[PDB]
Amino acid sequence: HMEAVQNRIVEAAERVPGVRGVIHLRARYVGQDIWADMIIGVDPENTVEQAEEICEAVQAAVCGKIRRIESLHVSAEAREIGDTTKPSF
Amino acid sequence: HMEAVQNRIVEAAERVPGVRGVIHLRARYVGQDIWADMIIGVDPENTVEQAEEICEAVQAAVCGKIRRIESLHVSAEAREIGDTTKPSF
Ligand SMILES: [Zn+2]
Ligand SMILES: [Zn+2]
Repeated sequence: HMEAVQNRIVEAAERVPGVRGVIHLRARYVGQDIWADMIIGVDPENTVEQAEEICEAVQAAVCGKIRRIESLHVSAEAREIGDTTKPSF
Repeated sequence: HMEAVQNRIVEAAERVPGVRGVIHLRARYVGQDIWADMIIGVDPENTVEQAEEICEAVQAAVCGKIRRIESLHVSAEAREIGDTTKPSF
């Protein structure tokens, strides 16, 4: 159920290089399949293009490890090292 | 109601420099107040820090013109000029 699944999504995303934590995550079942949207933190100095490449890696990683996800939208926001101005999981 | 409001949110955001269209927008009433989350397109060559500054400008612009919004979360994804690989409003 959703709490365990969300934990596994977060652990998988945080293993991808360039990820500075997960800031936002929403997920729901549609039938037996999971639809999720997440926002990861990344280095503010990355270009937006580089951040997209990180989000694509997260998408492959998370989808690759969690069978039951049918759709996973990943995008990014700026996160400086150690900053406490944004939420995290 | 939500369709007119969403139109006005989109028009306001698209007047802010650095915005390459609105890609995603979700909004709901909580009581008489509006809570919204949006994703704007920006130049892939922007840094993530520059994209955040654009999102902050959108937030001031939209909130400044639409009284009834209590919370508006804005973040960004890469959008190349004329590209058709992402949705838009
Ligand atoms: Zn998107
Ligand atoms: Zn955020």
